[PDB]
Amino acid sequence: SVGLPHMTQGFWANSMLTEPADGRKVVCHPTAWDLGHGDFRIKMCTKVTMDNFLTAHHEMGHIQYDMAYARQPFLLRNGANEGFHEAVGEIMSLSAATPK
Amino acid sequence: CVNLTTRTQLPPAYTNSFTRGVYYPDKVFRSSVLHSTQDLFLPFFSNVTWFHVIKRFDNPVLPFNDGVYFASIEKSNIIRGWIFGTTLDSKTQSLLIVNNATNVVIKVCEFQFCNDPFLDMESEFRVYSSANNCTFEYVSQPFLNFKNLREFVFKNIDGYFKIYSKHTPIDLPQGFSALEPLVDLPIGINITRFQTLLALHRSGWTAGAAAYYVGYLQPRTFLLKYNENGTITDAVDCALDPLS
Amino acid sequence: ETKCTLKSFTVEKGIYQTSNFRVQPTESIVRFPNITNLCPFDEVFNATRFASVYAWNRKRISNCVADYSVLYNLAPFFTFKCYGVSPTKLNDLCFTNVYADSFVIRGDEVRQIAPGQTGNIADYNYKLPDDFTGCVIAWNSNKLDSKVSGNYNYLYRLFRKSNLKPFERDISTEIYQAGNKPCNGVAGFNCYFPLRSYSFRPTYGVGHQPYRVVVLSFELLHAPATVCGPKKSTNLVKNKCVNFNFNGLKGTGVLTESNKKFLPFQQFGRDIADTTDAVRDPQTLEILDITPCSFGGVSVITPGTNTSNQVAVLYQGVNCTEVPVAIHADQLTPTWRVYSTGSNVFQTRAGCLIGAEYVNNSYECDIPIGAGICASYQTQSIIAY
Amino acid sequence: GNYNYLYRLFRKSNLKPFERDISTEIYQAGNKPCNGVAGFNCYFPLRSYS
Ligand SMILES: *[C@@H]1O[C@H](CO)[C@@H](O[C@@H]2O[C@H](CO)[C@@H](O)[C@H](O)[C@H]2NC(C)=O)[C@H](O)[C@H]1NC(C)=O
Ligand SMILES: *[C@@H]1O[C@H](CO)[C@@H](O)[C@H](O)[C@H]1NC(C)=O
Ligand SMILES: *[C@@H]1O[C@H](CO)[C@@H](O)[C@H](O)[C@H]1NC(C)=O
Ligand SMILES: *[C@@H]1O[C@H](CO)[C@@H](O)[C@H](O)[C@H]1NC(C)=O
Ligand SMILES: *[C@@H]1O[C@H](CO)[C@@H](O)[C@H](O)[C@H]1NC(C)=O
Ligand SMILES: *[C@@H]1O[C@H](CO)[C@@H](O)[C@H](O)[C@H]1NC(C)=O
Ligand SMILES: *[C@@H]1O[C@H](CO)[C@@H](O)[C@H](O)[C@H]1NC(C)=O
Ligand SMILES: *[C@@H]1O[C@H](CO)[C@@H](O)[C@H](O)[C@H]1NC(C)=O
Ligand SMILES: *[C@@H]1O[C@H](CO)[C@@H](O)[C@H](O)[C@H]1NC(C)=O
Ligand SMILES: [Zn+2]
Repeated sequence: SVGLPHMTQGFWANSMLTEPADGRKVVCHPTAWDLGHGDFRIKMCTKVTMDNFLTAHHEMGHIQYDMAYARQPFLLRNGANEGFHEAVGEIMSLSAATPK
Repeated sequence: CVNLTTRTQLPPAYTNSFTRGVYYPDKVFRSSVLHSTQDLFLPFFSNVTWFHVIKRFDNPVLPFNDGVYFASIEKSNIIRGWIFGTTLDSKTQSLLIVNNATNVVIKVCEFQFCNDPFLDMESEFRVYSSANNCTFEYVSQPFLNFKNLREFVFKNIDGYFKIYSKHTPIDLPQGFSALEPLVDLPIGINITRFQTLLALHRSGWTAGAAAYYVGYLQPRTFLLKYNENGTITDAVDCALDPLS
Repeated sequence: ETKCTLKSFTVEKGIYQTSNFRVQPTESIVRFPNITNLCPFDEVFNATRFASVYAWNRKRISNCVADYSVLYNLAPFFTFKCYGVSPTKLNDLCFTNVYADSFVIRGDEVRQIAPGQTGNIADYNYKLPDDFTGCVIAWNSNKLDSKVSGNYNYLYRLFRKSNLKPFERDISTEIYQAGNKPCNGVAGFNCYFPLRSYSFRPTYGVGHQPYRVVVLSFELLHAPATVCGPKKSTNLVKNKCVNFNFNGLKGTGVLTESNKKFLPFQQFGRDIADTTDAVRDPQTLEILDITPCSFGGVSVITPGTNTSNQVAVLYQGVNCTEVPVAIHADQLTPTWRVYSTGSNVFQTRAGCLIGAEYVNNSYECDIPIGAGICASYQTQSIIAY
Repeated sequence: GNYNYLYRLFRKSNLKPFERDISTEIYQAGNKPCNGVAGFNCYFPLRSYS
């Protein structure tokens, strides 16, 4: 709704959004993996709480940031400084948390 | 390819074509009418070159012209096919018509023709070493005490190669007969010379008697007669004598 | 009409030739022979093993009938980019031959197959001319040409000394030297192989999924063209004055069963005046006779306009059963249909006479109709005798 | 590149002399209606010189 591209179809297929039932174990840590070759995934357990809502938005900011530099020769696909990565997800979380 | 130096050469003979070589100019039906046409015909009472093979052996590279009338009195099909082209080698593009045991095959390519191409039931051929680059191929039903008279007319105009044909159970006989159209090919190539193809049988070799005749077409005016069933039954050559 | 023909407001006693009569056909027949010469398609499209982009597969297509109407049953592909002609029902052209090239590329290099484009494929693998006529069709093959461990079969060129000429293909495996020292045939420093792999995996995005690309190029040479396209046909109607087209023979008239026995190779037929009067249907091999639709002349029999305004009409050389009946417009007479059933239709060897009563008496001739028949104004009415 | 110039490519019939058509409707290529959205068998009639 702000002017960002829509997510890929495979993003919703390769991403874990709910805790597995049985047979698999997850380290229980929210991560946003950039697998490579245009592959992006979110690994986290999502619960019914605004804490999980804020964490999901924070990881979604990282997801938007990571795909935003997919057009670089594998050496510029980072940030200019180490602070840009965690700054992107903070503003989105703050804006969505406003009472309006 | 193989070379057999056993030829018995004698000069080609000359004989008379009386009224042979009339074909249907087009595909229009006309009934009980007299129609005047101007086209490439073999003039009446003309000189035609005569070759015979029995050991008689001769396969000259005769020159092509506005068109060719080909005749063969034969039995058991010693003569099989033809080659058309300009240089008869791999430098230029040549057309080849072969009469298989069961199908006629037409191919235009850059063949490498030997000095003596011929066939030798026998299923061996000595014509070309390889086909370089082919742009047309066609296959269909075969074209073919002396008993068999085969008459052919070959024309090459506006990129189309036309073959008219007639077969008769029988030098050249008296009478009239019109050659119905047989084949039209959009080859779109240039032809300047041609050379016949015989099939030998090794038993050295023994070959049966056969004769073939070559004549050349020229532009002329004819008056043709169509009977009730659209058949050409008679013709008049307007430039032969005062009476015509 | 008589007044306009005579350029006067008064007419004297007599018979005058005014205009003509026609039939004005309806509907069209477009019969063409059976469409039985299958294009070599379904083998370069529905194939099972394509080739590399640097070794793209080439096929030559000739002496067939193009069938550009089955591609709508193909994948949901969005790439049908056509240059030189428009793809909107414009496949009726005839070409001497068609060259079809096929290869497989990545999802992001589909735009590189176009004239005036630079990149890796366009400069080292596949170069297209500026005057390229034809078009490119690319469809996704994610579910068939991808491997979980990686499809390392397809390859491409990465390093070349110079660009590629249009319609050029090189399969040399020479080592590309970037430095200033001889390679000696070993891959050491400043020397790398020019060929690399794609390693397709199904988990990749749309930009890395394999895409199968086929390029059609049309040639128009001085040799006769033999690749044309589907020739459609209507159904034929007989005993009705219609327009018709038979293998390019155009005309108008009535088609009927014919007793003529054509020779097997003959297509048309002509009469002694050299006009087409018979035809052969290309699909079903029988003979149809052709007859022109009815036509003739019209003469107006009138007494003086000083006497009356009644007239009679003679249709010349016309049987009275083919007299105009009309619906709205099938007759070149300017729609002055005269009553037929109740207006004393009479038949003479000169034609059909309408508007006059035939009597059994005999008088001296007043207005000559012909063949011993005259007309007069007596009693008051117009009579023929 | 100037894209301000457009011209028509797809039309049902040839145009009569001295007629001006400014119809922006999506040309019906396929039998199924385009419903006012371009795509497969649905192309914008006007394209640019560029
Ligand atoms: C053109 O195709 C039609 C297809 O129907 C052919 O018509 C059929 O011909 C067969 C003979 O093989 C008959 O048994 C059928 O009854 C015919 N059906 C119809 C509807 O006509 C027709 O013969 C073909 N023409 C040519 C020249 O091949
Ligand atoms: C054999 O070769 C000679 C010359 O090498 C040539 O004149 C001749 O035509 C060839 N063929 C036969 C059958 O002699
Ligand atoms: C045919 O050729 C012969 C030579 O054998 C010649 O004498 C004659 O004049 C030519 N023409 C005719 C009509 O015989
Ligand atoms: C037709 O020609 C081929 C070679 O082109 C040959 O193998 C085949 O035997 C021939 N057909 C017959 C019936 O002999
Ligand atoms: C094969 O011959 C045709 C006709 O001459 C020609 O157009 C074509 O370019 C030739 N093929 C090659 C590869 O040169
Ligand atoms: C055949 O005719 C064409 C057309 O003029 C010409 O280009 C070609 O050179 C001719 N063939 C030869 C062998 O010269
Ligand atoms: C012509 O056709 C008729 C059939 O009407 C047939 O009787 C006759 O034999 C055919 N040939 C000739 C020469 O009349
Ligand atoms: C490929 O197969 C499909 C299967 O339905 C068919 O519809 C399509 O026409 C085929 N492709 C070609 C080029 O014939
Ligand atoms: C006119 O048509 C009728 C009806 O078929 C027919 O009986 C008659 O012979 C034809 N000719 C004349 C002069 O009446
Ligand atoms: Zn974060």
